Amino acid sequence: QVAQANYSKFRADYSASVAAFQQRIKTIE
Amino acid sequence: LSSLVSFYNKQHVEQIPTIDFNEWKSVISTQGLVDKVKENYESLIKEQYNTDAISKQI
Amino acid sequence: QEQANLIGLTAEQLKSIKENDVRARKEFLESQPKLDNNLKNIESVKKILATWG
Amino acid sequence: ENNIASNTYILIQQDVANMAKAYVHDICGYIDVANKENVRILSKGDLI
Repeated sequence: QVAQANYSKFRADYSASVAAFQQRIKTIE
Repeated sequence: LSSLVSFYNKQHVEQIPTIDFNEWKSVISTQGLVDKVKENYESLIKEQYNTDAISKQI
Repeated sequence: QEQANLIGLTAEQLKSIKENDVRARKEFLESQPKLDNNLKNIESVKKILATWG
Repeated sequence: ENNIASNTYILIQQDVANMAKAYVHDICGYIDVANKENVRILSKGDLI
């Protein structure tokens, strides 16, 4: 069951990092 | 640099075993012990890493 | 009565079990990583290892 | 022009010393992050 929690948390960090793309929009502004 | 990467990227696979408290509860155990271990064991299993907070600071 | 008569866990007998749990914790937390010894001399890394806990 | 020790502005990269050095000084700093988390989770309660 811990593996299920592992995969879920694993994808969370990915989405949180890709959010850095939003920071790029800050520079353009 | 390579060591830290291998250190962080080391994979852990040991087939975490499942605990059947009912089996131990039935065969033999000290009254209140098998149940006390289960309730305390389950409490810590709920705790998990907070990947979100770390994802932001880095 | 058989609950206690059959298994008469003494204070010291259960005490030894509790010490193993504590010993397992201290070993798990205090366990520091084993990387290149003579290369991890940075002020930051050594500071972390000292406060590893 | 203020915070880089170089004898010229004609920067020529022929080795990755300055690059890897700044990575080990950066990725290492974030060590103990998981062990620190284990302290909180494990110091929460005693299994016994």
